Amino acid sequence: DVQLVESGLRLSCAASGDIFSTHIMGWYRQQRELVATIDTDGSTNYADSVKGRFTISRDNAKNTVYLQMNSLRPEDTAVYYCNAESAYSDYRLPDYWGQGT
Amino acid sequence: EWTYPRLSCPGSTFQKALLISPHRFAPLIIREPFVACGPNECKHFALTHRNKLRHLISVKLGKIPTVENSIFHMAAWSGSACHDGKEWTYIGVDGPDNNALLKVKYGEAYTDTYHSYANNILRTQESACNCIGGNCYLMITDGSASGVSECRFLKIREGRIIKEIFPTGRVKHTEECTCGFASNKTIECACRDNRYTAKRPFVKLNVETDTAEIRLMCTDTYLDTPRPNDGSITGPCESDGDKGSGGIKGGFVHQRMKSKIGRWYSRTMSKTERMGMGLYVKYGGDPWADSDALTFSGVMVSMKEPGWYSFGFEIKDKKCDVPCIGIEMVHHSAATAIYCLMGSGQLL
Amino acid sequence: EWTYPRLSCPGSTFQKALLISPHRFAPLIIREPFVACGPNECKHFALTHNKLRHLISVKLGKIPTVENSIFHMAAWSGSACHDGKEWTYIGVDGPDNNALLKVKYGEAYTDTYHSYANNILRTQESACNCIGGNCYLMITDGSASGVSECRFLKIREGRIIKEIFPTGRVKHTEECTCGFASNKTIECACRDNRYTAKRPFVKLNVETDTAEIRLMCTDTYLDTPRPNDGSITGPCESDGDKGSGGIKGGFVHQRMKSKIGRWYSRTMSKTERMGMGLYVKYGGDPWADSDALTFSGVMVSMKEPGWYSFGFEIKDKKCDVPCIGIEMVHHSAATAIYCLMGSGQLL
Amino acid sequence: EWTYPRLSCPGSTFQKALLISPHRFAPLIIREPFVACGPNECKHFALTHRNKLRHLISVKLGKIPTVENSIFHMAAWSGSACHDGKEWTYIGVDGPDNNALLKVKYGEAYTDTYHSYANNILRTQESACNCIGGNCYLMITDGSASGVSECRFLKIREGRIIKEIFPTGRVKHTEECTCGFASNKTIECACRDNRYTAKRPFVKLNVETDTAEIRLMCTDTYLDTPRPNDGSITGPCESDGDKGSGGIKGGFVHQRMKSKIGRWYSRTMSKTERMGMGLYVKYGGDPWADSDALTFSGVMVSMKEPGWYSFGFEIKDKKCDVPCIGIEMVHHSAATAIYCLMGSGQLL
Amino acid sequence: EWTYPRLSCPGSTFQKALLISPHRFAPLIIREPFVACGPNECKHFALTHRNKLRHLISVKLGKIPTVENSIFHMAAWSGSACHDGKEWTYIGVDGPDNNALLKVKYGEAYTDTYHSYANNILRTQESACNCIGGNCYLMITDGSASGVSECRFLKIREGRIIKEIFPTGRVKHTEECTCGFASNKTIECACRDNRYTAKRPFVKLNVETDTAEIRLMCTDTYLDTPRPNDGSITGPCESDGDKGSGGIKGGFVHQRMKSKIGRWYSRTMSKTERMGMGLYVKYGGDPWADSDALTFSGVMVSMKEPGWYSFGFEIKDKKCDVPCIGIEMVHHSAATAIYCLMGSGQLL
Ligand SMILES: *[C@@H]1O[C@H](CO)[C@@H](O)[C@H](O)[C@H]1NC(C)=O
Ligand SMILES: *[C@@H]1O[C@H](CO)[C@@H](O)[C@H](O)[C@H]1NC(C)=O
Ligand SMILES: *[C@@H]1O[C@H](CO)[C@@H](O)[C@H](O)[C@H]1NC(C)=O
Ligand SMILES: *[C@@H]1O[C@H](CO)[C@@H](O)[C@H](O)[C@H]1NC(C)=O
Repeated sequence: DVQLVESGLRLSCAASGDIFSTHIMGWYRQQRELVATIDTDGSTNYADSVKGRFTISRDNAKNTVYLQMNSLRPEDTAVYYCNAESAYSDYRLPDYWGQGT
Repeated sequence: EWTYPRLSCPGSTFQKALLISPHRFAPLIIREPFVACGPNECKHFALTHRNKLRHLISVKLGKIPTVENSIFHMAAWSGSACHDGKEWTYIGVDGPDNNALLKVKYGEAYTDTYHSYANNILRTQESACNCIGGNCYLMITDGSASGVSECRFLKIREGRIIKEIFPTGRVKHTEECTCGFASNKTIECACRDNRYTAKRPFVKLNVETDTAEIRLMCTDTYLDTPRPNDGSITGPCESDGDKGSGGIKGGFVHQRMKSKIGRWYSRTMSKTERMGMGLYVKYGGDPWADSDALTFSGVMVSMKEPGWYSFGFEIKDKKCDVPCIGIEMVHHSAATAIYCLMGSGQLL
Repeated sequence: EWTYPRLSCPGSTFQKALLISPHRFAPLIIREPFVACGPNECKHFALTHNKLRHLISVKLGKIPTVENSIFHMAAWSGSACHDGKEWTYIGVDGPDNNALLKVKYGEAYTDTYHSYANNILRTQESACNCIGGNCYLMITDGSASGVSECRFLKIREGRIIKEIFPTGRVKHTEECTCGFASNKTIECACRDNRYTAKRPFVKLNVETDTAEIRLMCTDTYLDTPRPNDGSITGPCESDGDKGSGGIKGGFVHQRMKSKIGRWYSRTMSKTERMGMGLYVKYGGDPWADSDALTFSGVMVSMKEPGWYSFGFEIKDKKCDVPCIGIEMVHHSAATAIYCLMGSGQLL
Repeated sequence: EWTYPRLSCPGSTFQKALLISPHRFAPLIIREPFVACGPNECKHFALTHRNKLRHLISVKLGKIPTVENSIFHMAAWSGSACHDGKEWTYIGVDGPDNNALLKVKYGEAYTDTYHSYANNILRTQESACNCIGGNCYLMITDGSASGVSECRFLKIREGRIIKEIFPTGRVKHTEECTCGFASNKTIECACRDNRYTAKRPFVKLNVETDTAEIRLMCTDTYLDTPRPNDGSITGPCESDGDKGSGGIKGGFVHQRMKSKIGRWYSRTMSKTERMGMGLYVKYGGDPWADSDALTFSGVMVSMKEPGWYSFGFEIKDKKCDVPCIGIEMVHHSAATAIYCLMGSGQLL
Repeated sequence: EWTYPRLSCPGSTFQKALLISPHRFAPLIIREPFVACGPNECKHFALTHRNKLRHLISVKLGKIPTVENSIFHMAAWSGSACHDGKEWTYIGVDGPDNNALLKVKYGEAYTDTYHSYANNILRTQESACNCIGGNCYLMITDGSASGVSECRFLKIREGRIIKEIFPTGRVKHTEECTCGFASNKTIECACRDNRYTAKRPFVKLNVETDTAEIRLMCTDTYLDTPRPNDGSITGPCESDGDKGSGGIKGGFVHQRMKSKIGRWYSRTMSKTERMGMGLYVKYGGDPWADSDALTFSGVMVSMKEPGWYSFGFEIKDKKCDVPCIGIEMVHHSAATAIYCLMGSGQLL
């Protein structure tokens, strides 16, 4: 099947299969609140509290997206989850939850 | 006084003709709109608000689907309607997800139902139907999105199922597709592959022999969405290539001349998301063998507006037919924009 | 170009076909809805809301708005069907003990009939069955808790011709649901409020104009409320215990070349009106057979209320489809309509 | 295929049939409602809001006159409509008060106009018209309410005025006349007097000779409102008596049998104010010579509701005709309660 | 069963017949209304809300154009419609301003388009069309409002453009021409000049030869608005005169008798602003050579209401035709006041 694994300072959210071009990726930290999202067209959305501090970079060739921190704050200490929600109801695949770091 | 194919009215290029936008003006919530035209009138079919509120409605084309103008037909989530020559025919499916049930509404009285075979999800074209010589032809599939969803053809006459057609060849995925009479002897379709291939499985139907063959289109313009770069899949035509996950229904309509058949297509301008439509054409040739690119023939919808599910259909004239193509736009109530072949020159 | 009985279109089991739910969306307040289908259209009749109630009619498939409804008459008991060329209507109004029945034929009002027991006047609250220009209905008059004798009427071209007096156990009969069992016989399915917890069975012979009323000998007591099944000993006409109360019951035929089947419905709950479910029997004599009904599906689950049900037929070009409907309330009425299609199992 | 009189369907006594109450359920503001029935349908005519805005509308009988269900016809303050045999005919009067103007709508194209003669006030029946053999007969008066208002009979064929009739006899006041076909030989009417007499002046029209004679009713039952006590006017039939001020239009309809003519009347139950309706009948006889009392035959409206302008009309059956009488109820939008002859017995 | 010219029904003077005022009462926003009458019905056309939002609608004449009653026909900004004898024809223009295109809607199927030639603005009558023998005649122009806008005629049959006509003479500015069948052999028009002349350029069409000639209306009455004082332009009759800037559409309708032709004009009462209507008549004579004043024949609209674009048309009777003239009144939704010819006497 297809699963998401997190190994991240540099983050790597590696996935199997071909879900990297049809599902919307997000980062959630731990209440449950938005951190960072990317789309499959290059458009980048971020939460209001994290403007100008997050940089997201993908890799369509080998199916792993990257995240980098700059000027880490003590308030950022949390467990980060990379997910693969589908934005379209016409696509019949569900969201997959990674183990996180 | 039945329905038969004829020659298409003269013309060179599509021109904007109409739009129905209930969002601007008690409008309903409609999705997957499709239109079939009889000898005298056209109805704008749709599905209102899966759940038990999913009904099949119909308003005359040109009229916004209000509460008092819309006549309900059936409780279904996947509709189809056309005209065998004398009165209207309808198809719809509902029930539990794994044990769905097809329905037929002919004239005014319900006639027949058909059950599922692969026992996962049973569904139909979600578009119009094509009926020739009193034998109306539909397509249904059963299976999984991420697995195998084999498709079947249905032959219904006077609201009664007669024969089923089993396609031969690469049949591992087919769903959600418009069709049109290429000729009297051969009837085509253009379908969607969700998981394996980022191309359109091309189906050939012969009404005389009742056989189906499914082959993938060999042209470089991969009409599905999402897609890779055009001409990036090497090897033979049947190579699935990469980024074959996902899919969407695409418009497709014929252009019947005296001694030549032209084909119109469409797709999304964007490579990945569904923002904007565009029209791309090819004249003649073998779809299963020709890898030449489609000739660009206009900008259908600008990139600032969303281009969702599209359909292909025909409006009956007195002495000929007009090939018209339409597009649904969403915002979750839907509008429609309907373009027809008209005049000559250049598309605006 | 008139109406005659024919054979039923092939089909093994009913399937859900449609529902009209005006509560979800200026809808009226409707009650006791029934549908009679002509050669080309089906009309969804109803009673709108004490000397104000009107009979309306919207085309089946549509929802009864104020603009979409045509008023017909001022009554609180509805009846309509197609004699062959145009529509016929029946309604009852007036003071309760001195009520009046009235007919609307074509567009001009024709005739009236008075009370005889002078207590309560009412009709089927359902459709009518009309053969060869002679349309046949029911009138009952009397007390709910006493004796309410019933009559059959013969109306042709809007004019009352002949009356029928049934023979036998006639001490209570009302709200009868009927259909063309055959060319020579029309049956009905009725309700007893006070005496019996079963459905009295009426046989009408159109040729001789004679009626007989007997009780159902089968163990499935279709009325609501009902006792336990098979708890009544002795002959078929033994009323047994808990005969008080009653409800209208669905009933529709199934005409084949050499065999007649019968479809019934009843409440799933033993006591209160909550949930419907089809029950079927193939052939036999209802007046003599005490074998159990064949359970053949669940119409409405126990989480929705099953009120008045009716039975009717939609006219196809070459045959007929036996369809059965149910009214569900909340006090606006939503109607769910099931027809017979295909084979397999009822979902 | 024209409109000819026939014999009335059998029946003994009137029974309630219908009521249209737009006030309960955007319904318009309508006054002076009347109905005329063609071969296949009945239209509930009415007048919406002697200003320069009043229009003539029409909804199918049985329907609540909404803003969408109502077709406009014209701009008048006094309407009349009937069926000459093939299509509808309408009459209305508009303009300034003193220099008013009548005008006709036939089919869809307006045809003709006629001017005033007494140059004070021009008006018509404010009710239906009668047409026999393609020659439709109307009644129009001109003059003063408190003075002399002489009346004329208008003979219109195919939307064009053919001939005018000048009545002979006591014609010093005649208006708001309700009429029906007594027989093929003679058409009658029933009128209202405002100032002179507390009775109804009876008019006899002959279609063959085109002659009109107007006399007063000799019966003891004074049908007008306000009225004195019955049988309080001594002397001959033409004695106007006292309390002749005021008036109101009264219902009136014929009853055609093989060898006998019966007459239904109506009047207000109260002696002074417009409140309460009853029905009073007489079988045969000469109204110009008989002083016999009217036979009481029931209560139309109870004592707790107001009974305003009333009218009489006929609904077309396939083989006969049904004489019906309606009443308008006010509160300031109007309802309409419609009673028809129906069965036998006694009136509830 | 086609459309042919006939003789006009008898009559002397125009009389008020109807008005549709949605402002009193969900009515749409309607502008530039016109009506064309078929054999049995007439529709009140309009243009709802010069961008892509504008659509063409049509409701039956007499009905207030609600959301439920309106039938959307096309997406244009300049409408034209009439009846060739069997079914309806429509015309509209859309696109970019500098590169617009004409469209035709025949029956239910789209047929043809016509492009631009002067590449500035494309537009049509904004009024009805005149069709004889299935050959329907229209007018479009292309050019500048303040410069040269040359006009042309169209000859469309069964929905297809057949022949084009190039007028001869002073053609330097001509648009918004209201046309009527003067005779079987000749069709006239009445136009508007925006920049040069304060008169109406007169067009003559010959159906037999397809030749068009444009000359100025030679009378002293300056029908346009704004206008100078009457009879203030000297010299030869083609003299432009002063205050030729500005323009407005003018009503114009014929009156066909057995051996004589009369003309009805309309113009604004105010010399400068568009406020108030009248009616001015002339019997016979040559418009290209007669400088005689128009005969005043009534006041159409009083000086308290605004008079915007008017139009002229004909309602079809069974045996003749009635020449009716209509006015548009605004406040920004429009009404429509419709006047027909009826009876004799004098216009109130
Ligand atoms: C197909 O058959 C019909 C017979 O009705 C004929 O009219 C038509 O020309 C044939 N060919 C095509 C391309 O439709
Ligand atoms: C009843 O009579 C009709 C005659 O019109 C016939 O067609 C039909 O077969 C007969 N039998 C039944 C069961 O309807
Ligand atoms: C009047 O003439 C018609 C013409 O057919 C006839 O039918 C009718 O019987 C006559 N008499 C009456 C009272 O209508
Ligand atoms: C014009 O031609 C038609 C032919 O249909 C004829 O009927 C008519 O009399 C002619 N003249 C006029 C003035 O219409």
